[PDB]
Amino acid sequence: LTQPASMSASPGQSVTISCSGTRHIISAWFQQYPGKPPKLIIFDDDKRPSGVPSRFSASRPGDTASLTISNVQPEDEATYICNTYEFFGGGTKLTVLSQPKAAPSVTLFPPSSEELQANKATLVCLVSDFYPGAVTVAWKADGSPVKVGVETTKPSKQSNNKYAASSYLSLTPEQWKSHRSYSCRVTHEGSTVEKTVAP
Amino acid sequence: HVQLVQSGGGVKKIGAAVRISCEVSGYNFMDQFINWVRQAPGQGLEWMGWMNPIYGQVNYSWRFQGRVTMTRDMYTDTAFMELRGLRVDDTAVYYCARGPSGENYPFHYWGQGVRVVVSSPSTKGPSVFPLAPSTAALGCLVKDYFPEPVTVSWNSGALTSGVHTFPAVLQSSGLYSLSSVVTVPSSSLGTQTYICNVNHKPSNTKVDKRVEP
Amino acid sequence: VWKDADTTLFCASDAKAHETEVHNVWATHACVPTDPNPQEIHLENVTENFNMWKNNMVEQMQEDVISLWDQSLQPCVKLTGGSVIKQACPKISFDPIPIHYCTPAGYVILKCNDKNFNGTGPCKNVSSVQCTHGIKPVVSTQLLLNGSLAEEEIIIRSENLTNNAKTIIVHLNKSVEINCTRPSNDIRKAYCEINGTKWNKVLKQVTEKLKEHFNNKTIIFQPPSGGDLEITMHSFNCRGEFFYCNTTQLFNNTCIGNETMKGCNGTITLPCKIKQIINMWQGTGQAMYAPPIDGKINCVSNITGILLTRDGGANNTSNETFRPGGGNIKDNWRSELYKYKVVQIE
Ligand SMILES: *[C@@H]1O[C@H](CO)[C@@H](O)[C@H](O)[C@H]1NC(C)=O
Ligand SMILES: *[C@@H]1O[C@H](CO)[C@@H](O)[C@H](O)[C@H]1NC(C)=O
Ligand SMILES: *[C@@H]1O[C@H](CO)[C@@H](O)[C@H](O)[C@H]1NC(C)=O
Ligand SMILES: *[C@@H]1O[C@H](CO)[C@@H](O)[C@H](O)[C@H]1NC(C)=O
Ligand SMILES: *[C@@H]1O[C@H](CO)[C@@H](O)[C@H](O)[C@H]1NC(C)=O
Ligand SMILES: *[C@@H]1O[C@H](CO)[C@@H](O)[C@H](O)[C@H]1NC(C)=O
Ligand SMILES: *[C@@H]1O[C@H](CO)[C@@H](O)[C@H](O)[C@H]1NC(C)=O
Ligand SMILES: *[C@@H]1O[C@H](CO)[C@@H](O)[C@H](O)[C@H]1NC(C)=O
Ligand SMILES: *[C@@H]1O[C@H](CO)[C@@H](O)[C@H](O)[C@H]1NC(C)=O
Ligand SMILES: *[C@@H]1O[C@H](CO)[C@@H](O)[C@H](O)[C@H]1NC(C)=O
Ligand SMILES: [Cl-]
Ligand SMILES: [Mg+2]
Ligand SMILES: [Mg+2]
Repeated sequence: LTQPASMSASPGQSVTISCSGTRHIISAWFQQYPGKPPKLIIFDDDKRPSGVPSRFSASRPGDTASLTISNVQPEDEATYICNTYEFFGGGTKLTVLSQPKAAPSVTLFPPSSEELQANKATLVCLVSDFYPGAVTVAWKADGSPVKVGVETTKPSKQSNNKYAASSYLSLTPEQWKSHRSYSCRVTHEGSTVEKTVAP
Repeated sequence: HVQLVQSGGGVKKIGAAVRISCEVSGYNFMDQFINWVRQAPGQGLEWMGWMNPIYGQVNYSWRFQGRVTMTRDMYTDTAFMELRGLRVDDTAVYYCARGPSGENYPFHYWGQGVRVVVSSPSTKGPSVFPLAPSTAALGCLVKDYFPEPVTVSWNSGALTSGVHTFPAVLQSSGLYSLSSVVTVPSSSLGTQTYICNVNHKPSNTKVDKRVEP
Repeated sequence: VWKDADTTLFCASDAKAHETEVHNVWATHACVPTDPNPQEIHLENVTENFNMWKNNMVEQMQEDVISLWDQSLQPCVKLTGGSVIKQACPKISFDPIPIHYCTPAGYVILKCNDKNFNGTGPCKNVSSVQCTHGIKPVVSTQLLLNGSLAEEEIIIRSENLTNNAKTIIVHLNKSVEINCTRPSNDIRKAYCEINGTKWNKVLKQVTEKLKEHFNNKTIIFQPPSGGDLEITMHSFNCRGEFFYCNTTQLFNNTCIGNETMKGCNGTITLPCKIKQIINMWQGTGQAMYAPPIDGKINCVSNITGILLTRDGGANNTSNETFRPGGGNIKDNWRSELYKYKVVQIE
C-alpha cells in the first residue's frame, strides 16, 4: 500500500507511522522482529490486545491509518506493517540511534578485463560505513534507471560495527560498451550520493 | 493456549515441489480457516490463499492459482500446502496463520515460519576476478558458485584491517555470488602486492588471485 | 416498545400423517398443523434494522434439519472419528416439503417488505407476524433450488462483500429449471439438462449487477479451485439418491461475451453421478448407502439462488474472479430467513 520504509526516533520521544491506501476498510498493525514470525499488536483501528503496553496508539479516520508510539525502548526496534484483510504494507524498519549518523562510503568497480574476455559484464556497487542500514539503491544507464540484472543484499555489521552493503548488476559486455555512462545511486535516509563510470 | 507449528520447510532444487504441514492444538480444527503467507527475505508479506477444513473450501491468489494446492487431514489435525513448480523468487519463509474466534481476518495467530531455500541443481565452483582500486579500496569477486559458503582470505590472512566479506546473493540463475573488499592507503600500491585466497570446499576450488591496477 | 431477542421456536406444517414420505413422517410429530387464518400486521411509520447473518432462527432450523435427516435417512454404514456404525439401509421415498416456523407468546417476527433489502441494515416497510412462509429444507451446493425468488432486482447479499472469505448469496428474480435424470436400465451415470438461453441471460444480468457493485471491473466466472466433491461438484438429494453434478459448463465466460451467434444458447447437458460414499454435512464423517434404486429417477428443480466465493487478493487489475460457493448450509437457510427477525415485547 502506502507505507514508509524506514523511520528513526531517539528513545523517549514519539513517532508516528501512517499506512495509506486502506480503501476505508478497518486496519490492523503488526510488529515483526526480523527472523521470527510477526505479532499483531492492535486490531480494529483503535483497540489492542493484552501483552503490550499503552505506549502504542492508533487512529483510522479514513484513507490513512496512523500508529503512534511514545517512549522509545530497545525492543521498539522492529518492522511495523499495516494490514487490511489479505493486504500488507511494505513494512517500516524502525531502529534506534546509537552510534552517530554516518554518510555512506560509496565505490563502484567496473567489470574486469578477464570478465570481458569471458563474455560477461558485472558492475559492483559497494556501500560501507553508513548508519542506519537503510539505503535505496538504483542502477541507471545513460539517462534512465534500468531494472534488469540487478541484485541487492541488505546491509550488516563490518569490523567498525555500523552498517555496510553491496549491490550487483549482471549484463552483457556489448551493452556495457554501447552505453557511455553507468551510475549507481544510493540514498541514505534521503541524502543521495551517486557514482558514475564509463567504458 | 492456542498452539500451532510448521514442520515442512527445507532446501529444494529448481522447479520440483515442496510440502509444508501445519499442526494445531487448542481448538476444534473444523472451526476457523487457515491461511498461508510468504515472506520474501527482507520484504513485505504476501497472502497466497486460505482453506476451510470442513469440506475443503480453498481460495487461491491469482498469482499462484494453478501452482499451489492446499490440502487437509482432519483426524491428525494437520493442514498441508504443496508448492509445485517453484522458482528462485519463491525462496522465502512460509507462515500458516489464523484469526480470532468466528471470523478469519485479521491474523491474530501465526505459527513459527519455516525456511524454504530455492536452490540450483549443480555443485558449481566459482570464477574469481579482481576488483581494482580507484583511499584505494580494492578486492576480489567470486561469481556463480554453489553451494555455500566459500572462504576468502587476504595475503594468506596476513592482512586483516580494512577487510570485509559481504553476504552472498542468489542470482536469477540460482547461483550464489559475493565480493570481499579491502581498503589500503593509496601510496602502498605498487609497493606491496595483494592476493586473495578463495577456497570453495565442496567443489575443491582453491585459487589465489592477484590484484594489480 | 420491543427489544430484539432469540428464543425457542415451534414449527408448523400441513403434511398428511398417513404418508410414508420421510419429511411428512417427521413433521407430523415435530410440527403443528398450519394456521388456516394467518395474519400479518403492517407496522406503521417504523424503520427497523436487520442482520441476516447473526440471527438465531437459522441455527435452530439447521438443528431441526439435522434431526430430520438423522431420524429419516439411515446409511448402510457410518464412519465417525474412531467409530463405525453398521445399520440396515432400506430404500425410502424422499421429497422436501415446505414448513413454517412460529413463536410462542411474548415473541413476534418482524419481516422486511422492502424489495431491494440486502439482508442487513435499515428497512422502512416492516410488518409483524406470528409465522414464517413455506420453506423447503433442500440441501444443495453452489445452487439454491426450489426456493423463493427476488421481487424487483437480482439481489447480492453478503455479510461483507469486501472480505474474500465470506460467502456471497445471489437471489434471482426469475427461476431457472434444471432437469436431472438417471435413465432406467452404469447405474450411477446421470445428467442434468439446463436451458442455455435463459441461463446465459440471467448470468449476464448477474454479471452486470456484480459490475455495478464492483466498479465495473471485468467479471470472470471459473470452476472451483479444489476440495471434496460435495463442493467441487454440485451435491443434492433426490428420491433418496445423492447426486454430484459437474457444473463446469455453467460458468462459460464466452456465452455472455460479445462473440455474437455461437455454439451457445442450446440445452446444456452436464454429467452427474450417484455416489453411495458421501461426506456427511450434518457432522464430520463418511456415509455409505445402498446402491440406487431401479427405474427412471428424475428431479426438476427451480434454481432460485447462487452461492459464490470470490478469489480476491492483490487485485490491482481489470478483473474480479468468482467461483461457486457452498459448504455451510446455515447460509443456504439464511438465503430465505433474511427477511425475518424474532423480537421480544415484554
Ligand atoms: C464490513 O466491513 C466494513 C469495513 O470498514 C465495516 O465498516 C462494516 O461494519 C462491515 N459490515 C459488517 C456487516 O460486518
Ligand atoms: C410518519 O412519521 C413522519 C415523521 O416521523 C410524520 O411526518 C408523519 O406525519 C407520520 N405519518 C403518520 C401517518 O403518522
Ligand atoms: C409493503 O409491502 C407490501 C407487500 O410487499 C405492500 O402490500 C405494502 O403496500 C407496502 N407498504 C408500503 C407503505 O408501500
Ligand atoms: C431482475 O433484476 C434485474 C436486475 O437485478 C433486472 O435487470 C431484470 O429486468 C429483472 N427481471 C424481472 C423479471 O424483473
Ligand atoms: C446493504 O445495505 C446497507 C445499507 O442499506 C449497506 O450499509 C451495506 O453495505 C449493504 N451491503 C451489501 C452487501 O450490499
Ligand atoms: C426431463 O428429462 C427427461 C429425460 O430427458 C424427460 O423425460 C422429461 O420430460 C424432462 N422434463 C422436463 C420438465 O423437461
Ligand atoms: C430455452 O429457452 C429459450 C429462451 O427463449 C426458449 O425459446 C426455448 O424454448 C427453451 N428450450 C426449450 C427446449 O424449450
Ligand atoms: C468436470 O468436467 C471437466 C471437463 O470434463 C473436468 O476438467 C473437471 O475435472 C470435472 N470436474 C471435476 C470435479 O472433476
Ligand atoms: C463455451 O461455449 C462455447 C460455445 O458456446 C463452446 O465452444 C465451449 O466448448 C464452451 N466451453 C465449455 C467449458 O463448456
Ligand atoms: C423441487 O421440487 C420439485 C417439485 O416440487 C421436486 O420434484 C424436486 O424433487 C424438488 N427438488 C429436490 C432437490 O428434491
Ligand atoms: Cl460411488
Ligand atoms: Mg422443534
Ligand atoms: Mg464402485
